[PDB]
Amino acid sequence: SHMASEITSLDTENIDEILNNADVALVNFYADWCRFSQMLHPIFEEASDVIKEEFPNENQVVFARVDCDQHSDIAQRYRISKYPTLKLFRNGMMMKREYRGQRSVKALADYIRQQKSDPIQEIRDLAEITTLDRSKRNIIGYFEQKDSDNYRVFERVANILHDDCAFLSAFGDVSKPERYSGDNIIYKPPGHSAPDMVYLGAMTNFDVTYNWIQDKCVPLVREITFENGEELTEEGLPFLILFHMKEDTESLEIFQNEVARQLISEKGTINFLHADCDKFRHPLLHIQKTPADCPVIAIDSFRHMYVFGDFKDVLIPGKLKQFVFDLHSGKLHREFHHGPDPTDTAPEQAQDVASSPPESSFQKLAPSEYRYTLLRD
Ligand SMILES: [Cl-]
Repeated sequence: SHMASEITSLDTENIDEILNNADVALVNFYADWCRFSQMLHPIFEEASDVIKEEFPNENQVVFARVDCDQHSDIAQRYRISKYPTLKLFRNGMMMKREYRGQRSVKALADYIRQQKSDPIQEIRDLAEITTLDRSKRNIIGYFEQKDSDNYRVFERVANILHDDCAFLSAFGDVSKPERYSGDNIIYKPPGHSAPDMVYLGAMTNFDVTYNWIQDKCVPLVREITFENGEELTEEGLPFLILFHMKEDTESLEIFQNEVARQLISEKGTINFLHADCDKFRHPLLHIQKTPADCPVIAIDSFRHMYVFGDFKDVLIPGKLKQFVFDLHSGKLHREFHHGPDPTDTAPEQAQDVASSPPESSFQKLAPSEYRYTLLRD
């Protein structure tokens, strides 16, 4: 059973050339027998027509498809774990974020439109840097001229990483006070206690400039939102989460510092995250917490949820590390059923609870069997 399409089907021979030449490429990884791929097929067909009218130039937007049953080598090459999967490429480079939005013609076309727009904000006067929103990260390029090899590298990097960080540009007499060294790039971390970080590589070198900028864009503890929730679950690690009100920035700072202090050993075993408690009231209900109880630290193993004792305890050395260790050892699961493990210097005896710890809430944000063919479980 195959459904006809006018979109280019990739195989082992043509894939590298087609992906490398396309400034932007949207690639549908599908299987004939996936009912969700089947429903997406006509929508993907019409979206490519809408986009090719808006973007008809030689290589500016290219829709393509991969039959993952016939080309299992290609599917594994791009770590396809579900159908349908919509990957975005840029000059052959696979973007971290997949399209996970609504499956409609308008939504797909809008995504391309948004991706093709200019993400860099041009500053008009250097006093805008003083008024800069320091809740976010910011990367600022000071250039002599927009028509330069230096800017074209910056432009390319910004196109890749705009969803991760705000990119700002300054030109001419506006930027000349900051260009005694020539063109330069500056990273401004969140908060007013962190000093600037300057890029000392060659701004004509894409690989090096991208690598330095990308390194600044990825926080140690990422914020989980509805937008990135699926992607975060696909990293296959349990969640260690700080639930906090958006305004209370000191709990986050405290949390990030202790993760950096104690949990570097746990880099590839548990995912460090923080979450706006008012947007995540329903997950908090799984553990019977409300924004009133925040800051709240919890683990979600994608089978159960466990609560950290008290946020203050994160100051006590070793406690946070121990909380992670107790997950992997099954101690957290045991202490729910039987109370805290007695020791000789600290036990009255708690009631036994035969029923299970709270169910996972972030499993609900993982790629769903109700809209994908899932390959992993
Ligand atoms: Cl567990």
